[PDB]
Amino acid sequence: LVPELTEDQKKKKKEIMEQESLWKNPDFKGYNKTFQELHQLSKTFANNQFRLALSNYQSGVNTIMKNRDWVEQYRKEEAEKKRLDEKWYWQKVDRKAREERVVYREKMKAKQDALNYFSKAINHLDEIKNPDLRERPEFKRLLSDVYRSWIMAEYDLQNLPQTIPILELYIEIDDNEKEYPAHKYLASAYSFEENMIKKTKGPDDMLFKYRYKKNVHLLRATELKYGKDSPEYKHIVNVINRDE
Amino acid sequence: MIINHNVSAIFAHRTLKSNDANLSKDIEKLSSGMRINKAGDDASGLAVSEKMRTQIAGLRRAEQNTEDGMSLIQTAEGYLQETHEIVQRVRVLAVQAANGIYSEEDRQQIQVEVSQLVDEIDRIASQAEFNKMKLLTGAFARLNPTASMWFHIGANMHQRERVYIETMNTAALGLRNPTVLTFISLSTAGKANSVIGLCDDALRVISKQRADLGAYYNRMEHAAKGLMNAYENTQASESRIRDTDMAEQMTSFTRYQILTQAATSMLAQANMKSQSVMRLL
Repeated sequence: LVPELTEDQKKKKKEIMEQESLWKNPDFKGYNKTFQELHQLSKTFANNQFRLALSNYQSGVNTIMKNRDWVEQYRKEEAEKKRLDEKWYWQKVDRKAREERVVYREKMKAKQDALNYFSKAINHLDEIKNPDLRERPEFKRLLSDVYRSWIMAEYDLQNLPQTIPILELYIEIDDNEKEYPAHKYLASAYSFEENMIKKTKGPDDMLFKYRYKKNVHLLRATELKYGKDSPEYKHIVNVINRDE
Repeated sequence: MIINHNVSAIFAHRTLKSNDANLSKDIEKLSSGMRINKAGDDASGLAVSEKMRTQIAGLRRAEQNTEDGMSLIQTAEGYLQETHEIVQRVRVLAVQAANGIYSEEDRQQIQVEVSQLVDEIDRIASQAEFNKMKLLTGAFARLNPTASMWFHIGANMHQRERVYIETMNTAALGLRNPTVLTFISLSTAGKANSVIGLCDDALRVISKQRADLGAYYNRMEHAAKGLMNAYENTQASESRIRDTDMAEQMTSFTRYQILTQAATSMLAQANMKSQSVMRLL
């Protein structure tokens, strides 16, 4: 995460190492944890947490990629295998349905595993408590990648409401607000929340706030992709005006 | 004859003193019921007897420790009985929910009970206790423990055995994600089908844990019986060394009592002896 010059500072650091040498005790455990917990603001702790989060993120991305490769290979192998008992069309339809079931189950399993890895990475990055080090470009890049991967996996597992806080955190990193897929995901998730409030006869304030959020983010996604004063933008304005 | 001193009287008194001391020692053995009452009687016998007395007091205490240990193990296996019946109930609900004749509302009504049963599993795990000590949370597990449970089942320094109890909540049973904290759902026929396999694994983990505790319990029963056997043998050994035989000791008391009377009579005779020559003046 961070790569770890004044003569006075060098002298201070030398005297600190000299002090630490006198009180060398590998078996020391601080009864009061506050001074030890000050290490969470150090560079070494930040680098270790960054590396742990990176390892978890690579594990999740690898899981997704291996699932895609496995699905491609399974389709190819099933296509290249001889079927000497298959002579009707409905048998081929049934075989295709069975293959689709297998592929779907494998995809969901892999998505669940990758989401576990992404959640572990999120937790690892969460415990970096230095505001200065959280502003580094590398931290922002890794955080955006982890948030994006978690959002897509969670959406694929049909857990739409859980994506909203992560998407809102995402659109505040750098210029991530300018990306239209984030707003498309937000519009879908807010639509799900509004439909849930509608079907459960929940409070009207919740319904109105969810509908307003969905309309705002749908309009923003339409503007970001097709541009202002476009046929798509005019159509979306018409839909929003009719809905509200 | 000599009158200034009486040699016969000195001999009779000297014998009387020895007999009287021996009489006191016989009284002490008869009044207390112990063959050795002072270190001067038999030093090695007193040493071995007191060591066996430490062993005897230890063997009852060690036996009492073993019964208390069996109470803990029995208490733990009582809690797991309720966990097993809840997972069996969830397992039979999953079979019903997997049938295709049901709609979304019926499956949600099944999930309503599922949520309560999962919460009851978690409550059992959290609140199971022996003497204000939690048992099913994982503190005594083999991997990453926060505590160790040792039963001291002997009368000496290092005679202790270890017992492990593993985590028995929903996360440990495979019924809840330990990172996301979401648990099983029967609200869909496809998910209900997957739960049938998950319940089987959970029942397998509970069944293995009950078999472990049953093994610990059976072992402590064998040790408790041996501890009772060892105490009986040690007390027999200590009794033979330390306790006096009343019948044999009463014979010794009567011999010395008669000896004291005979010497007393002779002392009286010796004192009158010198008066014989007084008639010569």
